[PDB]
Amino acid sequence: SEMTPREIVSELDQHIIGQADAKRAVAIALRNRWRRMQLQEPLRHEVTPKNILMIGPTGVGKTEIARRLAKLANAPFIKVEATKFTVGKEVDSIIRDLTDSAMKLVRQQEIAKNRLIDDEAAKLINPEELKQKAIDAVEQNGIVFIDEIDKICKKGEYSGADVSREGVQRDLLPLVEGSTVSTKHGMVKTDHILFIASGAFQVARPSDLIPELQGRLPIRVELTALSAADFERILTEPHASLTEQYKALMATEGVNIAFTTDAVKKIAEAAFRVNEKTENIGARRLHTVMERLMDKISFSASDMNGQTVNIDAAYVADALGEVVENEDLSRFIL
Amino acid sequence: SEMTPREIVSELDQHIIGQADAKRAVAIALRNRWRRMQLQEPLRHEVTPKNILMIGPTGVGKTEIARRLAKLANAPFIKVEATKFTVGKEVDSIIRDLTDSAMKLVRQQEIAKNRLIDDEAAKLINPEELKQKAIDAVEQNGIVFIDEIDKICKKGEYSGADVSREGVQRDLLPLVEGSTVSTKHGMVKTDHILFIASGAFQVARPSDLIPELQGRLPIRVELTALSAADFERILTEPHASLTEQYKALMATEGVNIAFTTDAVKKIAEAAFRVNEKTENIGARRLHTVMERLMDKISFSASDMNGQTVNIDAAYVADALGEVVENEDLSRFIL
Amino acid sequence: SEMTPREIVSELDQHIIGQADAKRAVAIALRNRWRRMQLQEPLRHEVTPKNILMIGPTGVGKTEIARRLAKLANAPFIKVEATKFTVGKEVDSIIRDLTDSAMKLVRQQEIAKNRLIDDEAAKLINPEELKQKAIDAVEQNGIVFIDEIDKICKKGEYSGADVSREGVQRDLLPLVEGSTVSTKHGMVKTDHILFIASGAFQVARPSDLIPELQGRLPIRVELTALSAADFERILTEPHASLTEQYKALMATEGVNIAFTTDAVKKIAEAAFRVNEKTENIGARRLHTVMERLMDKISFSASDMNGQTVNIDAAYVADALGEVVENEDLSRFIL
Amino acid sequence: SEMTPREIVSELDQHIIGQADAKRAVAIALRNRWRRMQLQEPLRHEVTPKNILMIGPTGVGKTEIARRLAKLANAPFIKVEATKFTVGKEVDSIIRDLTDSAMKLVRQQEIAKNRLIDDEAAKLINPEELKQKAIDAVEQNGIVFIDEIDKICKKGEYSGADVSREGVQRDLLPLVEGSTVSTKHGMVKTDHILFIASGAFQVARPSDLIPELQGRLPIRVELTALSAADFERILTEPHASLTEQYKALMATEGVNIAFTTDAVKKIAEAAFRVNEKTENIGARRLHTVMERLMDKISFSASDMNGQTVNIDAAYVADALGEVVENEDLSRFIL
Amino acid sequence: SEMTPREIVSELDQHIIGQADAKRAVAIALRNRWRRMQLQEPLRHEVTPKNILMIGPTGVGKTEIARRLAKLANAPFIKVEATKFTVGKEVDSIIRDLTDSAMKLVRQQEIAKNRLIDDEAAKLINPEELKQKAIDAVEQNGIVFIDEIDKICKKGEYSGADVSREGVQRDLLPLVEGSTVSTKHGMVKTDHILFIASGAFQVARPSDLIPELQGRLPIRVELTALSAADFERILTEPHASLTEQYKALMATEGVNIAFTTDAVKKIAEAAFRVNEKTENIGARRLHTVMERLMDKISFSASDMNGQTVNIDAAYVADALGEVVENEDLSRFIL
Amino acid sequence: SEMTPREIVSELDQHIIGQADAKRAVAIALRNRWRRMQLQEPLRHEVTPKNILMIGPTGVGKTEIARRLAKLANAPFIKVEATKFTVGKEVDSIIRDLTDSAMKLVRQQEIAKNRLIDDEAAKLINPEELKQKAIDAVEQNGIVFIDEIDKICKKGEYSGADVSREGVQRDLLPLVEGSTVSTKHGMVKTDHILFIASGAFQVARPSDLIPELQGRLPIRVELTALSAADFERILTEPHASLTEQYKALMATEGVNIAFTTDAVKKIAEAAFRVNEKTENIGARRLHTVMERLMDKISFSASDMNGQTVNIDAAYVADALGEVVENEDLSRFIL
Ligand SMILES: Nc1ncnc2c1ncn2[C@@H]1O[C@H](COP(=O)(O)OP(=O)(O)O)[C@@H](O)[C@H]1O
Repeated sequence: SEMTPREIVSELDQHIIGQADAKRAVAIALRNRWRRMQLQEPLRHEVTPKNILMIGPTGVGKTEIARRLAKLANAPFIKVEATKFTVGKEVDSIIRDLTDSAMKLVRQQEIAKNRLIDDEAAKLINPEELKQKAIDAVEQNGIVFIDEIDKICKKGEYSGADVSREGVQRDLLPLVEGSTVSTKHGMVKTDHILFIASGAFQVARPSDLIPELQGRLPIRVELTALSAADFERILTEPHASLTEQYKALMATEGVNIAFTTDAVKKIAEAAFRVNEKTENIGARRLHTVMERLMDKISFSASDMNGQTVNIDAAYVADALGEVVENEDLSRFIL
Repeated sequence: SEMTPREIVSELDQHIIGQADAKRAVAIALRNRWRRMQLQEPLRHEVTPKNILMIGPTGVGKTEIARRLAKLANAPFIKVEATKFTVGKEVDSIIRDLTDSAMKLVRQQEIAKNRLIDDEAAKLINPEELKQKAIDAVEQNGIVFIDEIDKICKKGEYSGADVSREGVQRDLLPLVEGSTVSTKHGMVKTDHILFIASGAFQVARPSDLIPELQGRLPIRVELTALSAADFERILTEPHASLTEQYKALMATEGVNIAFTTDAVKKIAEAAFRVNEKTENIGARRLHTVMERLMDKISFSASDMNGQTVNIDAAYVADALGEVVENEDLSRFIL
Repeated sequence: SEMTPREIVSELDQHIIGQADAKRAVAIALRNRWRRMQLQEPLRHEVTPKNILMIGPTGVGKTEIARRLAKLANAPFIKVEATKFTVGKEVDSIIRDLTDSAMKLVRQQEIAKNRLIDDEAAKLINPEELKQKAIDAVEQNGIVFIDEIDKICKKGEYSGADVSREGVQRDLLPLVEGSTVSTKHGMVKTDHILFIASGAFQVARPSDLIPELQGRLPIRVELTALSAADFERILTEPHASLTEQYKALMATEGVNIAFTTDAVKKIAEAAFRVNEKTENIGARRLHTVMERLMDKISFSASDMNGQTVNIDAAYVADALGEVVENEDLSRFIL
Repeated sequence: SEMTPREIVSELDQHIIGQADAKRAVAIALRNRWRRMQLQEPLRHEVTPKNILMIGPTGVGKTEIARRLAKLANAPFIKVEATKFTVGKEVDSIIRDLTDSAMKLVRQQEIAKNRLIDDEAAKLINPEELKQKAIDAVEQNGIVFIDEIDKICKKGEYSGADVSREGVQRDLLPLVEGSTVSTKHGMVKTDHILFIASGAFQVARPSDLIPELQGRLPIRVELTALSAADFERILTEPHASLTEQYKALMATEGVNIAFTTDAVKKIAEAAFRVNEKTENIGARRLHTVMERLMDKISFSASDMNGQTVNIDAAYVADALGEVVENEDLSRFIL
Repeated sequence: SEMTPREIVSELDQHIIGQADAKRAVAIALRNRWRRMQLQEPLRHEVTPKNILMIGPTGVGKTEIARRLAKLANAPFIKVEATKFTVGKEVDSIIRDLTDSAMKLVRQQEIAKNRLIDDEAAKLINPEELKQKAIDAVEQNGIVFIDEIDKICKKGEYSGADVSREGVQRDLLPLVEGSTVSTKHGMVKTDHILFIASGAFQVARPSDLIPELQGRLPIRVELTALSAADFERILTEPHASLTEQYKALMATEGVNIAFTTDAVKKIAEAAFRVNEKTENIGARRLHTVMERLMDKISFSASDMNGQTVNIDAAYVADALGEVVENEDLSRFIL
Repeated sequence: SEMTPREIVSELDQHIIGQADAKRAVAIALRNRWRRMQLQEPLRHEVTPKNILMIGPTGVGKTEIARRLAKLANAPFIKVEATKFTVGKEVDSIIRDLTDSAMKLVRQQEIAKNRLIDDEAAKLINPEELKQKAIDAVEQNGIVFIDEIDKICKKGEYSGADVSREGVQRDLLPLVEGSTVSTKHGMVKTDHILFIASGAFQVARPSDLIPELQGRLPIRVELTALSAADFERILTEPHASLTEQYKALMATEGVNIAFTTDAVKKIAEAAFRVNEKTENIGARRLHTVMERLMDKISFSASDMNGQTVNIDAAYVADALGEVVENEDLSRFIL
């Protein structure tokens, strides 16, 4: 898009708390596409996407940053899990699924951008028109998110699976290097598709990836663990935060809810407490804690039409009970 | 549907004895769909289904609650066994089978809702009409029941199958996270499909599921073991209970049967006795015990037209004989 | 059909010697279909087939009872071996093959039930007419015989194959529980298909089957070993018995044969003697013994037109020679 | 055919030396088809083919007897190796290949039996005409030869392959028991297809085959080893014997050859000598010995037009040299 | 093409630094095609391509020389990883993918070489016209690059994979020897396709390849390791070098950058330093170092419109910081 | 063809040096086809091809003799590697690929044998015309070369692969025995296809092949190792020898080269020296040595237009340097 790096980050800031480095890395990556378009031949086709490799713990915004990025750029997105390819599925599926994603994007945008009348829905839908467009979207703005790419790295005492793993990287090369893949909508060039690979790299390191693949993931960026304070912001700041979602849902029932300031600190404190006591699943822990919290009101909201319900610290401690501190309970409920 | 949580539970109560927590959890889940529909963009598409994970022993109503739920909501249902995916079958089959289920639902409802005349059965059946409808049903009201999801959790001394198991969870992610799957009726978005996963979690715990999947199963609910008293109610209270079924079947033969109060306690006592002496298969034990009980009358009902047969405690003890107390017999017969 | 349990058993008696319990179990099962049809909604669709599990030694009439049952009911039958499913074949094949079987049944019955003229064979054969009929036959009267279902039960020191075995039961569930399967003739509901599972259960017990599958095989019935006296009756009583078959075959050659009373006792005595001395293969042993007996006359019948040949005890002892008592010979010849 | 057992054996005698028992067994089997056709319903469809199991060493005429049998009966034949089925191929292929074989038989017989003119080759070739005919041939006269069926028998220390082997027998059951298989020419009933199974049964015995399969191979017959005297007859008596073939081939070159009486004894003596000194491959040994013998004359026959060449004992000893007695040479050359 | 060896090398020199031997080997190979075309039958079809085997370390120009070669010759190129073939993929895919590559080359060249007007894009696009052309391109000028062919060589303690590896070479033979492969565009002869195989041959040697394959890789050539001085030239001399690319990208932002002489020595010194301290990935190391260097300016270039930025030694040392010397950092960042 | 054995060998002599026995064996084999055609029914179809098994070291002319044979007979050829079949590929592929080969042969011969005019290329190309012809070529003159057939023989300590190997022979039987295979051009009878199997038989012997397959490879012939003197002749005598090829290639550049008598002895001496010092790859060694020799002149020929270059002993010793005697070098370069 015509958006500048800072404008892209400003947009990302409204959905993702923190992770400024990753926000900048993807902003740059998206801006480069615009820059390349301002170039002239023969340097235009020589310049390829600077794929990004995100390094960070689980549930801190890696995928979300990528999803959001694709959203604000109005581009075809696709998430895939690396280990998925170690019969089975062929990597080309990635580009295939991605072209489908591009179809919806093109369809809903075409038919909508041109308005009993159902029998006259065509008059714009040219079988070749849409196919070339979907292809065009994928070839020029396609974004592929490759999760757990650190799990296809040679682990310890190599050989056995470390032969199958590297085979996955190997099979990914044609895609990140620039290949032509066949899809039900025609051929697709992967040359300018932006690739975002992710991994925790707890044991494995990026230098463990086969060399041909390291060179195709030039941009290395780290995402940080989230703090209780971060959970606090996430709960209320991002567009469509959990508190805003629940507030809107109860409203359809005639119930007006409100979270006091400390009730939010309490919720975030609960999530962070379970992650550090058991397994840290990051921001995701916020989902179960909120559901546990909104359990009761969610079920009986229909019987409280016209009421305002204040969810304060007391309400939160009541709803959570002994769950947070008792692993026997938390490992089931949260 | 327009049904409120309490109305949904009231309906569930007429088919399932007990399990109030699970009945509430699914009621909420179904009501949320209605609520989301009352929202406005851009918060409407941001709100996703709060998938449910049922935790409980075998044969206590987990699936039945899900089946019934789909029934009362007039929605496409599909049951699948997790371990089924560890060539083989691809998870997308789930969404494929589910779209077929949606086809029948749409067909039988369309042709019926619009009435020699066989050659004029069309005049409503538009190849595109039904396909978009079936797709619409699945995308907006689809319900998937994933049984034994605790068997695809990393067991002990991980690795070997614990690599294949988690691969299943991994492959399930795109579905529970929101993917587009191709089906003979067109593309299908799984974004708003309600997922109900089930497991006994005797050894494994929900916290053992990969994190990306925990976050997509926010609602955790427990189902309880059933008591002899519960078996008692099940035998006669639910719509189409076993006693009501047998009574109606014998009636077609001209035989009027009746179960005395204690005969029912005796039947339920027998089932509960075998489950606690051998393997507890819950309510299912009621099927074999009833068949053993109705064996004789079922075969000769044709020769008793016009008779009323009272099945009392004595009749039950006679029909069961030594089966209940002799494992050598019970493990074959019941 | 409109046939009563006793009428069904009377018919079965003319093909199968003994096994009264199994004859009654299948009679009941077939009668239930008629009964369910006399019911009214919504109890009509709630009542499902009471599948049968036959427990008994090999070659005593399990399959034959099922084959015959399908015959007298004019219904689509299909036999399948359980272990067959442990790439490979998918259980849906069962329903697919079963629908084909239903096609022949419908075709031969339609074209025949409506009578140079070859070019006018149509005028009734409507591509949609037959397909809906075949589907209808399978959905309403389909019968599936699942042999060796005890071989897919967890054996000893479980795990290894006991994981693959139970997977088979698991994959069978959708069929016995009620699923929709796609076939070249359209979709097929397995909801009202009657399932008859068989097994010797020498080591494994029915209680070893996964619980979901036990509940779907409510009727447990035992078949007994056959005696020399039973072999005696089988040789001459059932319609199309072996003696009647051979008598009719030789007659086409102009040869009239007759078995004296003791010649039959001798034949049955021979079969029973080999089964108890080596491996008991039940009634099947009667096939080889009869062939050994009719060997000579069968070859030269063409040269004996106009003759009556009396097969007496002496003839039988001559034809059999030392085979019965010498395992070295019997294990090759019989 | 209308041929009697003795007429069938007389025909077989002109192609196969010895093996009177096997010749009689297949004659009977083929005659039974005719007999069954003389029967009336409902005994007609009840009578099934008496499949044959041939027991004997390699290269003594088992397959040849079956090939010839199919020839003289003008029926679709197909040879298959059992172990072939232990992805891979599905047994149904057998019936598929067999239907193709039936196509050629029907085509060449139809177009031929009805006579620039190439553009008028049709006027008889009705796409449905031939397909129903080919189907008819296979269903009524099809013959399947199953070689090495003793290799799919449970060997020693069962389990491992003895599980896969018996699976083959299991998968063969539907075919020998009577199934319907789909083929590019339509559905095919295997009910009346005659099956001839073969095996050396050196270690395994027929009683080792699963019981369901023993019963479907009622006729057991043994083929004997061949003697030097048998090799002697084979070399010159059967239609298209090796000597007759070579005599006709050299004649096209203008060379008249003749084998003296003792030259033939010498050739047969050589073959029998190598089989008993190394590995006995039966009659097949006659192929290599004849080729070694005719090597020289075969190459230079073109330069001997007009000559009569007498192949006598001296010629044979010359051509064979030291090959027969030197295993180092015989294992390469013969 | 009509280009002479020296003209081809002169062209290669503008993209690849060093590697004169490999540049000559491919120049010769490409010139031979022209020479063969000047020959007359029957010597014309007897002369086959002198395939090349490149021996050298990773990231020194093996693939690039091949890519460039295909470019300057306007020929269909395809890169493939040998181990990729050890279900899976069939080598024929190589020729299939290669024919697709040839399609784009032909299309873009045809429609372009012949010029509202969109509905009149045809008038040249003959379905058969393009297919025969694409086929023609592949058959006459096709170039296949087979990477890591030394990994399919029998390693140590042969057998296990050394059986699968050599199978790959075996399956490659038909292609390098001259085969006909089927593709969606028709049949394709691989007879005159130039094959370039590559490998590091650190342990394995060319003499380890199966003999049939050695003979089809007649030209053996070595590529050398690159020096810091080479990295220096690569950074600025080749067309579309990294410095030229970055200069052009920033220019679209209104930023004029310039690298001082020593800044370039510093960049090349950094890359060479990391390769010799950790893992030598050759020229590829230049990608990560440049990205690390241009990180800051790349993100904020939009805010520096109108500025000239001099990237000198100081700027480079600043941007790199401690990364180069700290393996803990370099293995993540570079 | 009408060619006599001696005429066929005379033709083979102009392409293959030595191997008189193998040349005679294939000449005979090809002549037999002609002879069989001179026969009358019913002996005509009884006579089958005398398949050949070639026994000899690698690179001595086995394949070449077969290729050439197919050439001079204008017949469809196909080379296949036995171990290729141990999912994977099915032997029928052999007959399929062979029918394609037959298509080209028929096409290029038909369209050529019958002559702006491009739009009038048809008027002879009848879709059925060519298909029946290609089929006819394969059925009557098809030649299949089966390399490494000694690698599918039971090795040592049989079982493991010796079960898979023999399975290959087993699957080959239907082809060599006479089967019907389906191909995109119609059905194909393999009855008269000539099969040439090859192997080094260093450890395994022909007597190790399963008996059914020995009998179908009646003609056993040995090929000898080649001497330095043989290499000498090969370099210059065969049509399209290496020296003749290089002479013609340089001529297109304006360069006239000539090899002195001793220069040729020197080249052949070099090849033979490397084969006996390292691994003997036979005549193939001549390819690398010639390329090493012609390296320099081949690259600069363009700059020597008008020159005569005499390649004498001195030139050869110069070009080869230390390669021949230094295994470290020879195993890379030659
Ligand atoms: N609470 C209950 N109320 C009514 N019926 C029940 C209940 N629990 C079990 N059943 C009966 O027992 C069977 C149990 O299967 P299901 O409900 O799927 O549970 P589970 O998944 O634990 O086996 C069903 O056929 C149902 O009719």
